[PDB]
Amino acid sequence: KLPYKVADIGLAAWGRKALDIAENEMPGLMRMREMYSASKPLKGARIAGCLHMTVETAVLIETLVALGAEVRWSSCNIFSTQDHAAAAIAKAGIPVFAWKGETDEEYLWCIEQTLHFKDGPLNMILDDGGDLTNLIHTKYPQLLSGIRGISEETTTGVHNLYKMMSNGILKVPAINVNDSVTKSKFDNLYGCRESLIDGIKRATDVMIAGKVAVVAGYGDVGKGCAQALRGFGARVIITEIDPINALQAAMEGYEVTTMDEACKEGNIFVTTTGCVDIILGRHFEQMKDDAIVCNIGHFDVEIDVKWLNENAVEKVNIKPQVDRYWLKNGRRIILLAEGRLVNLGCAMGHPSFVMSNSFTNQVMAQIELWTHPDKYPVGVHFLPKKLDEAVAEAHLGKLNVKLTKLTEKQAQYLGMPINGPFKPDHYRY
Amino acid sequence: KLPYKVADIGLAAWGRKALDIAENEMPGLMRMREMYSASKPLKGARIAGCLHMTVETAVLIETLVALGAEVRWSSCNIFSTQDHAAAAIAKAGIPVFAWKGETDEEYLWCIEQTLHFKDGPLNMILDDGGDLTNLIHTKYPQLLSGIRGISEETTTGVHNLYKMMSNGILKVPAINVNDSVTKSKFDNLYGCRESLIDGIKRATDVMIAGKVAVVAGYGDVGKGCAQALRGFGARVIITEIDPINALQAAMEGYEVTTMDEACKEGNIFVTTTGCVDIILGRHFEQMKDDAIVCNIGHFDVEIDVKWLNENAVEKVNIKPQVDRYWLKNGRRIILLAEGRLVNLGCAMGHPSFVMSNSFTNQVMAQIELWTHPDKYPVGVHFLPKKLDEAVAEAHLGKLNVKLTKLTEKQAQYLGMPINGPFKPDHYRY
Amino acid sequence: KLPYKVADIGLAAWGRKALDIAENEMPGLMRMREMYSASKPLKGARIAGCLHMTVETAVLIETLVALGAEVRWSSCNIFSTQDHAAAAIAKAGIPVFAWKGETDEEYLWCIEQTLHFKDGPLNMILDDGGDLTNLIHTKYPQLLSGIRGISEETTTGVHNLYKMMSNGILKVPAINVNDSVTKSKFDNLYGCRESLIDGIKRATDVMIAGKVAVVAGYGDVGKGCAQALRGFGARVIITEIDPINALQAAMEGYEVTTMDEACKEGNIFVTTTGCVDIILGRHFEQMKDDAIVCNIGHFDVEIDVKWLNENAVEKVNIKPQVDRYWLKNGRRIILLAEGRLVNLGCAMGHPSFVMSNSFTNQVMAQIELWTHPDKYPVGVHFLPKKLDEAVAEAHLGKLNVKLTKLTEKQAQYLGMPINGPFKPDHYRY
Amino acid sequence: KLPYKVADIGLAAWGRKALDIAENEMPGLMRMREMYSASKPLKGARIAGCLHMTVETAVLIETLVALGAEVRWSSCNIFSTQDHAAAAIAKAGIPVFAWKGETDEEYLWCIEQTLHFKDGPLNMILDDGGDLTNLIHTKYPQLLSGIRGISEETTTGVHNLYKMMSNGILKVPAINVNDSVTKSKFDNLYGCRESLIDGIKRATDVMIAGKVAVVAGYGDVGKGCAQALRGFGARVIITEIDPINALQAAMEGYEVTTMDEACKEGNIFVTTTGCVDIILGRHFEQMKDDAIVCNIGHFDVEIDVKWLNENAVEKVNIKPQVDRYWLKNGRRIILLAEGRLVNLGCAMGHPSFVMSNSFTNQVMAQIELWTHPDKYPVGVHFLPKKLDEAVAEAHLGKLNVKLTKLTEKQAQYLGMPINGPFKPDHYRY
Ligand SMILES: NC(=O)c1ccc[n+]([C@@H]2O[C@H](COP(=O)([O-])OP(=O)(O)OC[C@H]3O[C@@H](n4cnc5c(N)ncnc54)[C@H](O)[C@@H]3O)[C@@H](O)[C@H]2O)c1
Ligand SMILES: NC(=O)c1ccc[n+]([C@@H]2O[C@H](COP(=O)([O-])OP(=O)(O)OC[C@H]3O[C@@H](n4cnc5c(N)ncnc54)[C@H](O)[C@@H]3O)[C@@H](O)[C@H]2O)c1
Ligand SMILES: NC(=O)c1ccc[n+]([C@@H]2O[C@H](COP(=O)([O-])OP(=O)(O)OC[C@H]3O[C@@H](n4cnc5c(N)ncnc54)[C@H](O)[C@@H]3O)[C@@H](O)[C@H]2O)c1
Ligand SMILES: NC(=O)c1ccc[n+]([C@@H]2O[C@H](COP(=O)([O-])OP(=O)(O)OC[C@H]3O[C@@H](n4cnc5c(N)ncnc54)[C@H](O)[C@@H]3O)[C@@H](O)[C@H]2O)c1
Ligand SMILES: O=c1[nH]cnc2c1ncn2[C@@H]1O[C@H](CO)[C@@H](O)[C@H]1O
Ligand SMILES: O=c1[nH]cnc2c1ncn2[C@@H]1O[C@H](CO)[C@@H](O)[C@H]1O
Ligand SMILES: O=c1[nH]cnc2c1ncn2[C@@H]1O[C@H](CO)[C@@H](O)[C@H]1O
Ligand SMILES: O=c1[nH]cnc2c1ncn2[C@@H]1O[C@H](CO)[C@@H](O)[C@H]1O
Ligand code: NA
Ligand code: NA
Ligand code: NA
Ligand code: NA
Repeated sequence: KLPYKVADIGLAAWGRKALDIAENEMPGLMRMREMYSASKPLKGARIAGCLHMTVETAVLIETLVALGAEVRWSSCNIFSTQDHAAAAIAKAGIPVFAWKGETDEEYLWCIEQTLHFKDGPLNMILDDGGDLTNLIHTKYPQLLSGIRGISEETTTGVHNLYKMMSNGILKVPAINVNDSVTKSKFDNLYGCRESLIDGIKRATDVMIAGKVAVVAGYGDVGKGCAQALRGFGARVIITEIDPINALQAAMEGYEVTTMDEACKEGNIFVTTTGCVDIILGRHFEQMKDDAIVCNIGHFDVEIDVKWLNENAVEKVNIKPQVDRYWLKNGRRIILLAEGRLVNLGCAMGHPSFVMSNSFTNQVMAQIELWTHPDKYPVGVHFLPKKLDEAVAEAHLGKLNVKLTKLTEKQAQYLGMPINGPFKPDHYRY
Repeated sequence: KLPYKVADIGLAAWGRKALDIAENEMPGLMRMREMYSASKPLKGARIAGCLHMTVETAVLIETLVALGAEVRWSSCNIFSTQDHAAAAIAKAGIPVFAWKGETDEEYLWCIEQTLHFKDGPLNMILDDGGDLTNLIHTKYPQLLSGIRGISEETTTGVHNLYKMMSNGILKVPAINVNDSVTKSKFDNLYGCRESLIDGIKRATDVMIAGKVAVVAGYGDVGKGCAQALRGFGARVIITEIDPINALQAAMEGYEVTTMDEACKEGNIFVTTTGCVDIILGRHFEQMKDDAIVCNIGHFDVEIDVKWLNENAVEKVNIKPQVDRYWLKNGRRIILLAEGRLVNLGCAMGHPSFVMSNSFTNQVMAQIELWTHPDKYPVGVHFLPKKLDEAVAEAHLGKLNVKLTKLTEKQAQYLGMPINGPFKPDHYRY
Repeated sequence: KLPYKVADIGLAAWGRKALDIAENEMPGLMRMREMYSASKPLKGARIAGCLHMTVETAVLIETLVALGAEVRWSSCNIFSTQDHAAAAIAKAGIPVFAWKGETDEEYLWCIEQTLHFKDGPLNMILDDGGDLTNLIHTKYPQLLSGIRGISEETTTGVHNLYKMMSNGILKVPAINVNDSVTKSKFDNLYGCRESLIDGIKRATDVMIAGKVAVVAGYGDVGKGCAQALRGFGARVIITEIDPINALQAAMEGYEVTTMDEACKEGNIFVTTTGCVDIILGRHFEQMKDDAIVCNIGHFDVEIDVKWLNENAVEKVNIKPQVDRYWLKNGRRIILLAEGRLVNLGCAMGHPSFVMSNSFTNQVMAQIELWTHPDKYPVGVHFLPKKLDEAVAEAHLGKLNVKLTKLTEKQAQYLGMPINGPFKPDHYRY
Repeated sequence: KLPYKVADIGLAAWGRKALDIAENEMPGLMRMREMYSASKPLKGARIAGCLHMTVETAVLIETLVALGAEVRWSSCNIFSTQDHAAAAIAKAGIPVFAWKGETDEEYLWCIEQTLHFKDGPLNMILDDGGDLTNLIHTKYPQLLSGIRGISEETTTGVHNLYKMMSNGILKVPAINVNDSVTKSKFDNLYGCRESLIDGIKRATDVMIAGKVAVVAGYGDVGKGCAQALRGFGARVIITEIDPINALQAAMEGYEVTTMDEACKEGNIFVTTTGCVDIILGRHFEQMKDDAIVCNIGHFDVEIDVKWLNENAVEKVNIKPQVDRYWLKNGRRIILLAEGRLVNLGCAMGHPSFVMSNSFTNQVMAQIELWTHPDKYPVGVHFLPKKLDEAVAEAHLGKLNVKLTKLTEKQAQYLGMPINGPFKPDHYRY
């Protein structure tokens, strides 16, 4: 029935001011507007969005609409919504169901309000984390035959997509947006490099300099976190299950040990694994007084937050999403955002510039699926490298980067199109 | 007349939460309390405090008090007070006069409230920037001979103490706390390394990576700001007048040029000079669209905000302390905190750990002035190197540092006492 | 006829001392010895090697032999051979045809002496740069039917392999060793990070701090070079044809412009493109006095060295592989190793630890091709990821890295073998 | 008696090549020549020089000479002389006594040759480490009153000048050149940042990346060595006695602990303390296999080489200045340069650019002492800040730095002369 549902529509004006500033920071999305506003390649699309409802996401949403699509939106995390952002989208006349600090039930509710449009069920999915994807496959399968495609933002979501596919249970063609190079090596890496510390700082205002910081996982996210921490004068310790990642981290000058060891040394703990059971009771019990513990992976499964609730003598809320626990042993643990995504949970997520790479990849994927479905049979697909290169290209102007153009002789020497793609498929950048 | 004036005494319970956390990050101040809470060296002291009313200052104030002093407090900047810290201090029955967003009229009023104690006038000054010092020399000279001592926090205020002495204005002994090693080369350096980005990020959420950031000045504050922005992937340009500082910046891989040049290139501008007329009209008319401009030196004379107010077509307020000016060239300038301290004005200032160095120096200074008048004629003095080292030593344990101890044979060889000082008076660290 | 041909067999003892020290640095190669010395998986193999004849290569050579193979060796660069290393191999009784400062004819000669063994023609190729591969395909095709496989070390060599294959002209199955992750993200990246500056320093002893350094190309090699230069206080400028690489470099805080621009600013120039025509006459003529110019890509085609020889007023040899040119314009250019590989040309190549990753990959490839030819039809192949992970694993012990082992529950959550591989094929690390 | 003594006068033509190059990296020294070659301020000076006989010193010597001085030279370390630099200086008709690999007997002989000029005894000392100073005070006191001045290069020698004064031993005015800002905080810092790794690499070709490097001391030399090893991916542990330096290292993300602890962890050991008994038997018996041990502080008392010589089962010489000791535990220690200066002993010392700062200070000191005796009583003096800044200014242009110029209004505001000094005497930079 409702046109939207947000925390306070009164925050619309401020949101709009924030949207204005962010647009000017997001040239990938803006170029998409220049190119495709007239031709409206998305007319007919009915896109249900499940993705952190922030200022950046607002710019993506309004890009989808300018491209002719109908869009309904919900956040993919109970803490991540930026209320002023949601307000602006709602006031603009776009159905959005999102607010900071939802309950687990308000969460599923919001998502369901994205499923039905004036003209019928949804026919495109833009998902971050697999939640909207899974909800349709298991709760509303009858809607699967009317969906042309899914595009998936984050590494956990795509992981799930692969597992669905190899189990025969995926029924809609899916583009893996996470593993666009202009996503995974930008958003995951440099985004977290700037938003992790933001989140810790806003929550706790602790000094990084002189701390021991333990980062679990050294993939794209863990790389960015580690480097951000080291940059501020923290001594950074890494844990890893993958020998290749571990050698990388050792070659960069980090000590790489087990959580079972590092729990006794760290003052700050950051989980980036995307895997269950990373920081447990046995670890909490050995930590230094006032350890800070927070997770940055997509789901809050990495930290045993239940163990704290059940086993602490004392639990004091310092403020929204900041909890201080007193244990049997007389020491305290500070826990951030109840173990959910700390950058989005306790701050404002990645900054808008890098998000423009992510969101540009999303737009192209939506066009690709909507306009070229034949290209995309049931399964999980990458964007072509030429498009990947295009998104990066689109962001060079704003940083005043001058790109070298190959001469004809050069292109022939390298046996390469003068216009790219400039790399083979297996290139790792 | 008021027993205190704050924004909201209701914020006192949160404030106390914040204080409990802070104390645990501030072993220096705590060592001071466990050492002198019994003997009460500041028995009889009446300290008037003009210094940013933050959580960190709260802990400082309570240290003073537990050491027997009576204290009355105001903030030394109009935007830097933390309301919950102020409230927690007022709730504890300590007269404080401070809130975020005072007018210039209210600012002077607050400093005035600190002059008079039930038992007569102030006999001690603790100052950051020298406004309290100037006010009593300029406007209340009859109180001068009743004041035993001044301790001064910051580069600007300490510079002013030097000018006053050499002009025969200064009528009270002063201690130069800024130029303690454990202050200048820690709080100035590492403090700003963490709190500059925090201010920019909270205000604007801009991405540092890929930007050109121009840092005016490369003293202690400049070094820290530059390193911070470098660390996140900004390309940093420095301006300097001092050939030594200039050569230092160059040897660290920073381009050094003039504002005249650099204003055409920067996306972000931080002044750190302590000097007037750093960024002017001619710089502004040449800046890239949406250039972010802010100041981190003690007073707001570095950026010609006057020029923006008189010349802009339109000033749009974004949120407290964030303004977007539209210029006659069609470009926009984002100014933070009306050109006042960005870290304190837009974030939370330095974290508590580093403030513990500065504040421990502050406490020792008060003790030295009040307990040992005879040692300090009218002039500007440094704390002894012995105490300077003590401050450092007192933060070691919290970080799990194991300092080495000279053997007798080594001490003999180096010709120093086993227990310090370990460095000649001219040592630069 | 000859058993070997080296600069001076008298350098054998010193070489052996150097080999002893390096073994202890190369656990990948040593584990290969433990595992396979008894079973001799390479008995019957007749491996012709064309790869820089350094201490590290010596350890690989003796690993091949311990694994049962017959080996004959030549260097793949006229300047790269380490004479004491070649001496040790020769004195050990292994046919080696290698010495520092060969002529272009002595070079082809050496390579040809690797082709024939006591029992017949060669049947395995271990190549770095495609030279031995190409020589057989075009000069001695009659030997192609008796070769089981090729393994290729460097990015230029594999590029060529791909071009051969898609032109129908490759006739032997080839493993791409370069693009093992434990090669490309280690050897290319961290190797050059340490050997580029080594090479510049030994040649010229210049101060990096305060210089402008221009690095052409920002792939694996360019990444390592850039970071090494920046680490010493050089201001680093990057050129690139690939938008993705360019954005990476901009996001790390480097200025990215064209050579046409950078030629006027740089004091040091490093080419890492693997492409022709990077630094030309038009560039040389605009460079600062005493610019240093050197190449680190596989072939000496990147710098127009002919243009210098033809157009300089004056050419003075400072010492082996160090040339100083005086131009028409009165300024000087310093050119390193006549434009050939500077790390190997003017120093000692990558250090032995990282080379162990490279060489371990080589050994596995040789075993793979020799022992499992059916697995490898004509074409270009990667090592399986499980083997890639094995090489990294083999190096963890020596750095005292402790790797986390997945629990059963965890492995099931991630839907992954408890033992790896832990990453999908498209992962970029 | 000899007009000079060098290893080979035949190396003079290469040496001159090296000199031509060096001069171009040393604008400070050149400025000095273009300024004073006419007026000849050192007319009548007879400077005896004891300072590492390197290319850089050659340029220094020639500057002195062109300024009218007569000069006789010896090296201040047995392994640091560069034979071609020595030869080029001897060929130019300047008495020098210096070669790489002197015995202790030859070392003292060489210093002796510098005392007597055709016109009678030396009237000026230019010293690095204080051996020339000690020798004339201890053994030739009758020459004392004939000497006008001493200028002293290094921390150790300058420390000794302080001890001699405070013991009433020092009978000549001395200038403390080390503690020039443009010296200590450049040559000590950035010099070692480049020349430490060069020494290790030339000697051993070990990989820094992934190693644990232990750095004893964290003064200016320690800071530079630590940064260098960090930059290449070593994990660096610091030891310190000074709580200030210790806290600094901690705030930069380095673990700080004791040698007693750290000797069990390090792969590489650099002493920087200037102090005796840093690495002892108990450290050696606990080190990892093939630990590399070296010293970069001025004399060789930091590592107990005596212990290794008496206790090792077997010492294998590898090449000049590289020894591998076999221990009774079966492990090996690699000692560099018999525990003497590793950068100068195993490589080429600092590059010429930074030496130009130190040497320009050296020249100004000689000018000040010789031209203005009246200004300098017996004691230890600093150069004025004005000259300190001049040195810096003189290196700016070569780096294309544009220093800003205070307007009159700013200078008035800051209360300083437009042309400096820009900093109070206590400023630490
Ligand atoms: N804005 C954000 O907060 C943000 C950004 C992007 C991605 N993510 C999420 O972050 C997580 C990681 O993303 P990524 O791109 O770095 O993925 P990734 O695949 O690169 O994985 C990180 C690493 O975790 C390691 N790991 C797994 N289990 C481990 C264990 N038990 N102990 C230690 N290490 C372990 C793996 O070896 C892997 O290298 C995912 O959940 C992803 O969706 C969050
Ligand atoms: N938390 C904070 O915000 C904080 C912390 C410490 C001090 N400060 C303030 O920051 C300012 C700088 O402090 P500092 O301790 O680094 O002082 P400093 O003297 O070490 O550094 C200031 C530098 O600015 C340079 N400079 C002066 N005028 C200039 C001009 N016109 N253009 C370019 N460079 C110029 C000077 O050469 C000097 O090197 C002072 O006002 C100080 O009180 C703020
Ligand atoms: N020991 C060594 O010296 C050593 C080590 C490994 C590789 N190599 C050689 O180094 C070269 C590069 O290796 P890599 O692994 O970094 O390869 P890479 O494919 O990562 O390429 C480097 C980059 O060069 C860029 N490029 C190409 N033409 C250009 C041009 N005209 N201007 C600017 N940029 C241009 C490409 O965009 C690419 O990103 C190859 O020749 C390789 O064989 C040498
Ligand atoms: N080119 C070169 O090789 C070069 C350059 C400059 C100076 N030096 C020499 O290097 C040495 C260090 O020089 P600096 O200028 O850094 O002096 P510094 O006083 O700044 O640093 C020495 C540091 O060592 C610490 N220390 C002393 N004894 C120690 C111990 N037992 N354990 C741990 N730490 C200890 C001291 O606290 C001090 O901080 C001196 O001998 C100096 O002459 C060599
Ligand atoms: O500010 C933001 N707005 C929207 N999405 C964001 C922001 N910051 C990070 N992510 C996204 O969150 C995913 C994990 O769920 C990441 O993959 C990232 O793309
Ligand atoms: O969090 C804080 N609380 C209180 N004072 C602070 C904080 N951060 C920085 N300063 C102080 O502000 C002065 C400049 O006016 C600096 O000298 C610094 O010590
Ligand atoms: O010290 C070395 N010994 C042998 N090969 C080396 C060394 N350093 C680098 N390379 C190799 O040279 C290739 C380019 O021809 C690189 O790919 C690298 O693996
Ligand atoms: O290349 C060089 N030539 C000459 N002296 C040098 C060089 N590098 C460092 N030092 C000098 O050696 C002293 C320690 O004995 C240092 O003070 C430094 O200035
Ligand atoms: Na954001
Ligand atoms: Na704070
Ligand atoms: Na090597
Ligand atoms: Na040198």
